[PDB]
Amino acid sequence: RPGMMDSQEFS
Amino acid sequence: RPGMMDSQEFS
Amino acid sequence: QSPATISLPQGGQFRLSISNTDPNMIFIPGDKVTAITAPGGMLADKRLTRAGGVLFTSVATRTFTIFVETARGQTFSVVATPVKGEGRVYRLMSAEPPSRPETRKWETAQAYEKLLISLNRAVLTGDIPDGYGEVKPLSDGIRLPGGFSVTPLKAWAGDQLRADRYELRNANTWGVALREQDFWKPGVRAVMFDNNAQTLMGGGRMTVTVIRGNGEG
Amino acid sequence: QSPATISLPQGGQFRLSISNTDPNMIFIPGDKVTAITAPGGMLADKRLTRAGGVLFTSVATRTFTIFVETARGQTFSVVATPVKGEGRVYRLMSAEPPSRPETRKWETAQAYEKLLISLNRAVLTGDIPDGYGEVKPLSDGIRLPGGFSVTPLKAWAGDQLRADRYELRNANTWGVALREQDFWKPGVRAVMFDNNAQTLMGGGRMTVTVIRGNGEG
Amino acid sequence: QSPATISLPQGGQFRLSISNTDPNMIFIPGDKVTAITAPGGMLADKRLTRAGGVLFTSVATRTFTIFVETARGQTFSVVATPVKGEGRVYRLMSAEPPSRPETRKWETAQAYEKLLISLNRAVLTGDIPDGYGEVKPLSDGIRLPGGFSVTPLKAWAGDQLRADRYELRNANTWGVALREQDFWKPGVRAVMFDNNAQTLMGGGRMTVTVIRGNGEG
Amino acid sequence: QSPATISLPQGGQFRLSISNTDPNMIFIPGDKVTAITAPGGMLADKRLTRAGGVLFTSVATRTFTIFVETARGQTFSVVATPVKGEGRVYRLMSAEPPSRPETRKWETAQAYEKLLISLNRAVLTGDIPDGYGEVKPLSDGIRLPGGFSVTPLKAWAGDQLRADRYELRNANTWGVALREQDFWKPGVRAVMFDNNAQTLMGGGRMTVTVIRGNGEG
Amino acid sequence: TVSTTPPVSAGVRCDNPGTVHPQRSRDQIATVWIAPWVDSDNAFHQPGRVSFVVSPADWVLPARV
Amino acid sequence: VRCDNPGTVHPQRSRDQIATVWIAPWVDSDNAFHQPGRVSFVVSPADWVLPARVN
Amino acid sequence: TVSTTPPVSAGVRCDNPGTVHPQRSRDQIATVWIAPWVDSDNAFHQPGRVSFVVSPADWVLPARV
Repeated sequence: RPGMMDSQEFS
Repeated sequence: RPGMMDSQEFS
Repeated sequence: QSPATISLPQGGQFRLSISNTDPNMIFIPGDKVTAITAPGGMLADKRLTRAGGVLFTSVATRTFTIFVETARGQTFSVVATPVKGEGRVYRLMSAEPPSRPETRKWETAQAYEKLLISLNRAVLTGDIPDGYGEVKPLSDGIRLPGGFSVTPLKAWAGDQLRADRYELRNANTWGVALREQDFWKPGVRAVMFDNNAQTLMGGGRMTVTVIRGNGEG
Repeated sequence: QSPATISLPQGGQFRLSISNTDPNMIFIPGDKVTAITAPGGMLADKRLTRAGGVLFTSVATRTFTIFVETARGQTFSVVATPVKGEGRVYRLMSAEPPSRPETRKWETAQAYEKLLISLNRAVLTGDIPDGYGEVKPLSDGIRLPGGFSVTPLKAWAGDQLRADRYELRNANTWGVALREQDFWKPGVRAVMFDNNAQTLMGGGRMTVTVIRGNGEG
Repeated sequence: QSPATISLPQGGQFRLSISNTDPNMIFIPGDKVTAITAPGGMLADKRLTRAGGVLFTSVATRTFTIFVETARGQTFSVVATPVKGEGRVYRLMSAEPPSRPETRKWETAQAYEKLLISLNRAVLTGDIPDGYGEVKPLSDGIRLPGGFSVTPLKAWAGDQLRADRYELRNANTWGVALREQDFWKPGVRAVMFDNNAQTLMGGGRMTVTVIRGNGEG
Repeated sequence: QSPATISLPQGGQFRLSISNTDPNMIFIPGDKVTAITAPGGMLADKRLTRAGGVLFTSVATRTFTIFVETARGQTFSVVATPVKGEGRVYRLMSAEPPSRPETRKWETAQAYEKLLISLNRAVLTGDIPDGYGEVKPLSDGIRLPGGFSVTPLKAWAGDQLRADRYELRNANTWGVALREQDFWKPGVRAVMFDNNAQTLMGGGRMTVTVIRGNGEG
Repeated sequence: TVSTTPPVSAGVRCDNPGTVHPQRSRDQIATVWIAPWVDSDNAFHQPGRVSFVVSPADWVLPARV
Repeated sequence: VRCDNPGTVHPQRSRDQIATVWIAPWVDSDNAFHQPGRVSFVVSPADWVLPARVN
Repeated sequence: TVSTTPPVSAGVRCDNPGTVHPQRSRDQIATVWIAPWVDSDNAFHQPGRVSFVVSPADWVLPARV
């Protein structure tokens, strides 16, 4: 998975 | 995928 | 020892060191961070904290850019260079404040004090409150210092307080100084000099409003 | 650091620099980005934020063209050159005011002089009306009379009205008395001085809020 | 850097370069493209965009003709020669405008200002509005500058405003200049010189309408 | 480039040039094409547009005859010579006004002088009635008196009335005073001058709207 | 009944009060000055002079010499 | 030299535009001949012209 | 009807009572001294002088020389 991102969406 | 573009329509 | 307060503009980039072995914390006073984005596989763990706070732990050994978005549509960028050492806390702050909240006076005054104030104001305006009605001025309601002469003018009375206005006249032909405490008579609640003038000269004719107690006990 | 503002028209194309390893963001001051299109196999990942911006990551190495599209009806093309570095933030300022039929209803519902007053109080305090959005200031929008120079600061536009703030500097050694009328240019509709000033001494720094018809003339 | 605005006639042919590697965009201000036709197997992908827009990507290496049809029965032709490079945006425009929209004044004036205006107009016409009825002219309603003599003529009054007309007479035998502000009396709302003449000479007999406040408070 | 207008009667046959690789279009200014017929195996593909035109592609090499047919009742034949090149646009102008029974109802429903006024205001402003359609102007439609020359510009026809615009040029050095009546030819029904003109100086450029009976005489 | 706007003008080559190119007349403009006033939101208004048209225009056949 | 006055302007109120058509002889439905005559209409109405200057 | 606050001021280059930069007037402050008193929880209060605004401010067109 290159160029991929990681995003947590806090409630 | 020739001439295919990435068109992401966001909601 | 103290959080590193950093006021960067919206969309601002601030390069700051973070620790690669210990958790780091970023918090915005008055704002709650909603989301945090970083290159994939750089920040291993991210946790929400009481109020607006992000505790992140990164095992990476390369500089990377991390975006934080708060709950009032603010987005800030940070360039983080991991380094061996203590975890670092950062107080993110807005550059130019968007709005100014006018804080209302929370203070409330005593009921009796308000009652005296309202009546004095109404008499001064000349509007007489519903309960109040006109009657005879009291013949002697105040102490007369230094040759002053008092002539009854007007009065109104009501269920719990009564008001009298007298015109002061100065026969002294001297420079006198007014202190409302001089005009005290056993039984007075307040004295108002309609013209807020400290010194009366000869023929200084200030009118003073005194509220005593109707139904005095 | 601060975001880079470029101000392209609806026909604008700007050669900017995009990053590779860490993500990038382009946001509209006043509009919500809804779609973004690039050559197939060029953008690795894209995400839409709550504020209304777009976070994208480009892993390719060839220069490519990206189109961004907003909700009010707008389209701006940017040409990105993939370079190794940290993420970059761009502020895509409109440059030609967008169409906002919802704003026009509020604009026209009320009276006119009132509307002028409101839009001006807001510019003074900073509480910008909900419908209004930040647009590029007009480079030459008012008459400059006899020795003043101007620089632009901020601009807000709805549908039928605009709003500009112009920093005036007096080059002339002699102080010049100024009257609002001097500044009238065809198409302006109100000129108001923040610090009410009969005259402006040399080296003056006075801002003046001028509003114009949107698209008129 | 800026869209290539091209105003070609209906059924017009415009030869323009397009990019064979990057998407190109054609948009018509005020119109929404409905369909796009090209030789089969030339344009690989075609996508609608916010408002009226076509983003097309062509892998072809030969010049070809492409027809675009909008939503108001407009059809334009374009001869496209693909070339390596940046995607190109084109602003298609009509040649001679078909219709002219007369934009109504959106501006609305304050209620009080309208009330003064309507009454003045009605008095001038001589029609007297339903609420209004005739009464006695006020003996002195205006300031008389420079020897002017005023004779009461007519008046009408109503619930919230009243009107009086007086005939001015000039005994000065000098050239005078009228300014409606001279005829101000504490309590006047408006003054109208029926004949819009700046200067009255000797025996300049302009009639002026003044609306004061009936039920003045 | 602009579309080529040929103006064939209902019996007209015109030798034009058709393209091979890229598609072509023939459209009627005022009518909707409904059918198109060519020798079998000559037209590769055909499509009808929303505006009312016809897009066709011819892959053959031999010269062939095509018939196009419209909805109001019309038929025009064109002879196409297949040549390698870009697509071509042709404006098949009527040349003999079509029959429109729906238009006649609106034409006859109202009064006559009113109808003349309406059709003329429209010609002046450009808001052509819905039923009216563009037809070839009459080459010789008005009397030219003593030295004027005319050229035709535009023409609109319904069922019982026509409308023409003629550009008048004064060859004579001396300025000639003109009266509408001079222009009357048998079969005209109103002559109106756009710029109301008592006289026309030499080198004059004045257009005159003249209407005639459709098919009369 | 329809209005009849023009009284016969002062009384190739036909002397007709009718059939003369008609012109339109001039509208009448009247100016009212509003006294300075204040409003509920406590704004003080200094308008100036407002000009309005009391009478619309009417047709006229020119006098013929 | 100092003065405090709003910039006064004079109303313009441009006139109308008239176009006259001449009607050629015609016979009506009920058979009454109509000899040549004319009808006049206002192409573009009148209107206030926004000032170019305020001095 | 709307209020009309300013009586015409004492009566480039136009002498107008109107169109002059308006200033606002001054509020009126009045002081009342409260007599020392006691309350239900048996606290003795010595307030001092309380100042209140009897009249709000109003608009004014300066006199023109």
